Amino acid sequence: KEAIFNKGTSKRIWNELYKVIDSSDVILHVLDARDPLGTRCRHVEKYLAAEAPHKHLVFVLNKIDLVPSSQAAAWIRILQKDHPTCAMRASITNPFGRGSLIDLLRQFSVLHKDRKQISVGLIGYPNVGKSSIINALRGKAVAKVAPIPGETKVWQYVTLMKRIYLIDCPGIVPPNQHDTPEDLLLRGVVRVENVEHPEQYIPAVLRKVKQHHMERTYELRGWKDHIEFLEMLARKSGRLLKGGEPDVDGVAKQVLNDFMRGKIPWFTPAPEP
Amino acid sequence: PQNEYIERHRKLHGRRLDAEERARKKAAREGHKNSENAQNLRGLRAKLYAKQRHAQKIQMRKAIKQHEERNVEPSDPIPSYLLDRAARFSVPIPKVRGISEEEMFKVVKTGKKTHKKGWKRIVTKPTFVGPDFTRRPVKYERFIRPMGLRYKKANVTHPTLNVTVQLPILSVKKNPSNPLYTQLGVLTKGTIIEVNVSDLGIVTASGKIAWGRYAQITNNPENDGCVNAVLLV
Amino acid sequence: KRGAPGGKLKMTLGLPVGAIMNCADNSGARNLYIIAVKGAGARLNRLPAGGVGDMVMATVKKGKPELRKKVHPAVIVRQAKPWKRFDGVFLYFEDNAGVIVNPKGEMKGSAITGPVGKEAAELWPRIASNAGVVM
Amino acid sequence: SHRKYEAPRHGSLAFLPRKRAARHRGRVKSFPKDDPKKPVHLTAAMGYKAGMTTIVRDLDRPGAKAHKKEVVEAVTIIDCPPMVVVGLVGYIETPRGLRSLTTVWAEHLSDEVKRRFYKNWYKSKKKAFTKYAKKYAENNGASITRELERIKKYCTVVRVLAHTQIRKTPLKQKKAHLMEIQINGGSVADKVEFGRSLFEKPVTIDTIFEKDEMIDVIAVTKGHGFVGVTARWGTKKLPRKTHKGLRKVACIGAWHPSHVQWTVARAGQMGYHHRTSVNHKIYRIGKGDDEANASTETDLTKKKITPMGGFVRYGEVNNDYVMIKGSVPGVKKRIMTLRKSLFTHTSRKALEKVELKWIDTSSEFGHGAFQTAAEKKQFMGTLKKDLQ
Amino acid sequence: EEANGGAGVFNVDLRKDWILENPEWKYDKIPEIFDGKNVYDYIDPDIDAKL
Amino acid sequence: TQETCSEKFGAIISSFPVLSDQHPFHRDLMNILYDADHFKVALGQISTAKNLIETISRDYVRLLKYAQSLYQCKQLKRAALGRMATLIKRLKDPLIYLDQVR
Amino acid sequence: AKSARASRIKENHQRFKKNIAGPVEAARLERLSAKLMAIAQASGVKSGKSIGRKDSSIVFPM
RNA sequence: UGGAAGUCGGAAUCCGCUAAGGACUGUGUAACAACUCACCUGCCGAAUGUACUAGCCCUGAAAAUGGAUGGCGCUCAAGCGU
RNA sequence: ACGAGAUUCCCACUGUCCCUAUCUACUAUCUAGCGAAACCACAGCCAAGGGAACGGGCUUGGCAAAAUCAGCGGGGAAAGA
RNA sequence: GGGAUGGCUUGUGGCGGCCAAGCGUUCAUAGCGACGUCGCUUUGAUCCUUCGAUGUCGGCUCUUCCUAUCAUACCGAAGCAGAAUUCGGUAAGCGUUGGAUUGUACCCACUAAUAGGGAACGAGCUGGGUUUAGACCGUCGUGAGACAGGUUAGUUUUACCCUACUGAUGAACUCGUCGCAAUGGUAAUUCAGCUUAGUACGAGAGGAACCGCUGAUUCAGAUAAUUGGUUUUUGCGGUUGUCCGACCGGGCAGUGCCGCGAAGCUACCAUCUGCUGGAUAAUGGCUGAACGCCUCUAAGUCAGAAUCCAUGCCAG
Ligand SMILES: Nc1nc2c(ncn2[C@@H]2O[C@H](COP(=O)(O)OP(=O)(O)OP(=O)(O)O)[C@@H](O)[C@H]2O)c(=O)[nH]1
Ligand SMILES: [Mg+2]
Ligand SMILES: [Mg+2]
Repeated sequence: KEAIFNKGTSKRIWNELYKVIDSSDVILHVLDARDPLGTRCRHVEKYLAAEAPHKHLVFVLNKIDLVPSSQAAAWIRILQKDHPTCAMRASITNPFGRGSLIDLLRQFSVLHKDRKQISVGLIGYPNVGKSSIINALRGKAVAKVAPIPGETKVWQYVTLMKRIYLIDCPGIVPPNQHDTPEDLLLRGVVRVENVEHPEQYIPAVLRKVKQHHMERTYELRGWKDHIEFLEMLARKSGRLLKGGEPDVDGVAKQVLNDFMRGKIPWFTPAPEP
Repeated sequence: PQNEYIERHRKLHGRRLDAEERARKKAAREGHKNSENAQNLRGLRAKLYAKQRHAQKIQMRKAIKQHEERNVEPSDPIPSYLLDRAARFSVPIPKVRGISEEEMFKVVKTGKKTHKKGWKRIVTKPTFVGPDFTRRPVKYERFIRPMGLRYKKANVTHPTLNVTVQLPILSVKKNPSNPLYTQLGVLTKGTIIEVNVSDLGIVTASGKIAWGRYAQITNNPENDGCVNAVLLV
Repeated sequence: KRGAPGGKLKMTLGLPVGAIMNCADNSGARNLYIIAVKGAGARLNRLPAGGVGDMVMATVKKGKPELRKKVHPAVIVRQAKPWKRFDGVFLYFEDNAGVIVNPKGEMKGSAITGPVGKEAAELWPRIASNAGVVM
Repeated sequence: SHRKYEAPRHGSLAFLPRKRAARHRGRVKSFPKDDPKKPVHLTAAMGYKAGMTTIVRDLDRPGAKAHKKEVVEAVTIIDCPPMVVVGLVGYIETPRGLRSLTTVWAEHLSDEVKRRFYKNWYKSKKKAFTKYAKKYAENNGASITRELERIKKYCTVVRVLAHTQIRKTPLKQKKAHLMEIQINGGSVADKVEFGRSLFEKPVTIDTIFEKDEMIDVIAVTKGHGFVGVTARWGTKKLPRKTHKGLRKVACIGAWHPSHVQWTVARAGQMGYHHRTSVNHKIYRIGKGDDEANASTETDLTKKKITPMGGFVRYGEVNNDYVMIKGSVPGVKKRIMTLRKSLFTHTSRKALEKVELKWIDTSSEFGHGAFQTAAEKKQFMGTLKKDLQ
Repeated sequence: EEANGGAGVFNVDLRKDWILENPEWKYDKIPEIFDGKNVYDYIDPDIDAKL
Repeated sequence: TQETCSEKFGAIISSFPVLSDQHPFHRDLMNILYDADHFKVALGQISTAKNLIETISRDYVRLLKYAQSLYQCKQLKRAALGRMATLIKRLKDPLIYLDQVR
Repeated sequence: AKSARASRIKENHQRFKKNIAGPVEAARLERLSAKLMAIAQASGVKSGKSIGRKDSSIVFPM
């Protein structure tokens, strides 16, 4: 197994995580709306429930513009059965849920008014939108944001108010014996250029995404499998190597980057009650 | 092969023709071999051999004493209900070694220039940070109490019951070296701590459960990796 | 046995670690990237290398997806580097090619395309039985 | 701290110093030990390295891969004109070692061996051994008899003085090569009588060595001049644009003592070293009188060992020659010392019998594919100059 | 081979089971090269009539 | 020290047969020869000692990160090794039992 | 692997030298000695029978 | 206890004949058997055994260029005590 | 869109490397002529001891033979250090 | 202007209570205490508890040393049947690799094995700690600016001196030829296959070893018959532009470019070669006292490791 799939489990990253947890009063656990139970860190939830029960855990479901609204509301219901949750679209220009999140942090500040200030630390997987949420709450691009994972490598304080501080954290991946490299890559842990043999994960993308969405997005139809789909896309887009050979690897990398960056619409449906 | 096959081979064929004689000769040379090992082994092997032979000699002479005597208390008389029983309200360790402020705190240098700023002090001894503790923001924390040096329980022993229970710590009452060390909650030798004594079944004269009691640290946690305490009963 | 062919005379090793050679059999693979050579000694900075008849550890870079996740034992049957035999003959093939086998030497495939080397055919009896041309 | 990745030494400490040899002719450091119940025999000889060629050998090596098959092997040709014995040296045993006691020379010495005692033979009066030749005449060789009886009475090691017949070689050198060859076997009186009977007589290579025997070759290697560490010791080249040179050793020292050690590779002389290589099999002792001495019992072409156009930078071999399997230290035109093996051999290869089937006589001045001029003329046909 | 040295020492005689017209031709050295040509190329049973 | 202890404990655990994966004849034959409760308790105590050794080593390495002198480092190392030796000494009976089983 | 300077390897080599290569070297040496013998054969003071004197130091000069 | 006879285990460990012999010190058997030890007697022939104390000597922990009672060298000392 | 801005990857490509080899010119080399500078307490082989964990001079040993040439970077020396 | 702990250390925890050989102690009968022991620190689970860089390490080339031995050699013990081993002993002679990962030390494979350190860490080169001057973001400050920090780009540049080392000459003894060997160095290493033998051993599955034979890994020393490489052989031929009016024969494009190319040099990219006596350590013994048994040791003595010393080998 490649070390690129072992990325996100480093001792430095988890020392950063526990530093943010020890410094923070309110833990904003950021979830991806396309996979909320997939991006949920029950490892950190167990640690917070066992060792530091005084800290308040709040779910923030980001990227709700990539999922249908009814599915997003169902996910909010499922998560609000457990913890106080908010809906969020982390954009500097056009945010959603920013006022509700500000009001929730104001309530927690009213609870901890005896202390001089409170610290709110943001945790979650890579590329869920932690730094983007910080930027949306601040109103200014104060944290570096990029669609590739692992831009935030250290912890950073950003003052939202004179009594509220915001802490950014590097993206963490809890270790699990049931997690696969395909699941990690589809959740967005890894970078697509560094992984080997990219086209093995294309059938997983074709399973998670409806066929008509692929046909509308890439303006191609009639493929019988992922290999023929990548070959047709390569011949259409001109991704040809020396000797007229299609660049299936580069086309698969393009499709994977589109899938994690949300140019291809997909979501996980909520469980039925 | 299956089952006791070497024993069956010894039954059906025996052993080597010199086996008993060589065993007897080796047992006879054992004394010379032991003396040669005692006079010619060197280093850690020699030290371990000498300690092990000392243990064997002690066990052997105890065996001789027992076989020789196979065929054979307080000063003042007290009744059976007063046996095993024992003003100045002194603690078990009334005086310890004082700790200087370099031995307590080291200087954490911060900045980016060649000349750093050294206002941050890190506590080197173990501490009890208290209940519901959240670390101060980094721009305002002076006294760093690291996570790996935080202790929440202590091995507290009852002087009368002669049993040791692992009890939670409630607060640090007095660190004898400095009141600042008490305020920081530093666990050193001779420090009075408050422990939860709910597991010892201590009760008052009417039935109220006593769940807080003073104990004193009797070890060096920074050298031993554990907090050991004696109840002040 | 660690898969080191015994009785092989010294020949020029033309395929080091990192070489991609053709797959001469019908097992579904079409190329083999060499990651190790069986029987390679210890030397500072020296890459392990293999010749015709040498057993190597390879991975498949093009072929059936089932063979792409495992490390296969291979036997090199053709090399492009010229080498000398005991009769003074210097020879080479037009391409570097090998076949996928089990550690005991039996092939995964059922037929071999193109000729095989004399050294490979002599050292591995299944290659001789599954070869059509021996050179 | 310690070296992180273990690696052996570059080069051997057993061949230090890497300096030029003290003299051109190879020195026999050790002779085979003497068994007095053996017959008397000579243990060394000299020749001149002509070059190399190719053979095909019908191999009979049971248990080998090429058993009952044909193998192509490289061989080295040494021209061996007959050697003349002109002296007898006696050695005694002392607590300080072997000591030369007396030396008896022959009555008549050739100008070849006389040239060795002069640096300017052309300006000399050639007076060497002139007064010594008169002691064979005065008092019926009484002094010669006294020295021979002294060797018979007091000595334990007897060596003959033998010189090469260099006029029979294509070399432009007229100055011969002289060496002491130990007589092994017999008693001391037998050795003295053996030398006395061998004075002024030519000794051929076939009476000292015999086919399918492994011998030792003693010589001085090819000189290379002042050579840096990379080719002198096989050290790793430093990366491209390394400051102050990349064909160097980066650290000649990082540790105490405050010195450069004798074990550190340094630039200097490479080649021209005295080397004794052992276990070389004699494949054929060919005769100069034979006009088909490079013809086997399978190849019936009547041809000599000389290639077409001769050996490159040597000439033609017209005397008795030795064919040696493999390569030997030295260059062409160089004096070669062939010595008996010091111990009884422990390999079946020394007990093998060599059966040659073909010897390459093609030109080494190019890509020659004919073995004689007649074959080339038969292949080409008639040319313009033949009609002209 | 076990009476005469063992495996790897005994030298087998490959001309012992040859069937020839005359038995003493068994251990003859068959020529192959003569004046830069191949004898086995010129071997022909009708060579007398051809000459 | 903890790597040596963990390697030997894992060699003990991973080589002994696991009854939950055996054929019912083999499992019940091992139950007839051996009290299966005793077998599982012995191997579980081996695994528990292995994990306790790992936890003790992790805690003492974390303390050695903050130790400030060679004397304190030496005392911490001796403390960790003594706790490991105490854990191994508390396994006197299962080790003899498992060797007889082997 | 057994070393070149190993006692059992030395004993094996000695037995080989005594039993196998020895007769071959003896026969070759006898033939060569015969061939060289072929080429070789093909008052006391005034006669040299009494070996007289030829025509720092070990002791202190005194 | 399937079997357990002193010798797989648990608990007791007595009496008689005694010169003396354990409800047994080990080997051994499936269990027995058999051998052996503790103990006693016969032969012998005069001094021993145990535990400590004080001397000298060995071990009682050592790394990393080649080296140090100052060096040679010293053994009824050229070492140690007077 | 644009960029001598920072980063990752793919194809091609090759002495970057396996693992080095060879050739050319100009040096370096030698000669005729011409001809400085930096630096310099005195000098330059090591080992052990020289309480101020310093030794090239001291002590105790190893030892030790004129005059030189080409390289060399361990030590000394050498960084407008 | 002033500066830049050390005959330390190693394999076995702390606290508290019992027990006890002993040390002390008889006008006081207390107190220490070896060897031990007892309490605190999951039915082979869990994988839903990774807990703070102020202190900096890496890497290339190369040499040597230590043993605290991973492998190879020998030996002792273990249900060690065989095979594979495990524990321990003597031993540093000989080896101990190739890679991936910087969102920042562990994995994978080959192999006999991938042992641990020192000579730095009490002015060689090159990546981080790491930090002159430019610039941006984050925190703090009214501010200049500072930092909990994060990012980018960024000037030290000997050798000809002495010594050491590597090589090369050399006066004096007339010149030269052939030698001896004090001393210094020293070299080989590991694996596989055939036979033994599908044999010993084994219920079966499986499955050795000595003698003998043949190769290969790493290392070392040479060599160029052959095969590749190299081309100022400017050797021959082809070809672009220009010039000598054209052809021929040539110049220039610093070797115009291309093809082949002897010779020379070269490459595990080619080929050849690498050798034997004595004394030992751990152990296994013989005879035999100490000590009327006994004992490999005391006197005497046999064997035995890749160890030690020499020969072979290089210098002289
Ligand atoms: N459509 C959509 N995209 C979003 C939203 N929030 C974030 N993104 C995208 O997700 C990417 C992740 O942004 P980050 O701020 O770096 O999130 P992160 O989890 O902190 O990423 P790391 O730096 O790896 O830790 C960004 O590049 C955005 O383009 C959202 O609300 N809607
Ligand atoms: Mg991101
Ligand atoms: Mg981020």
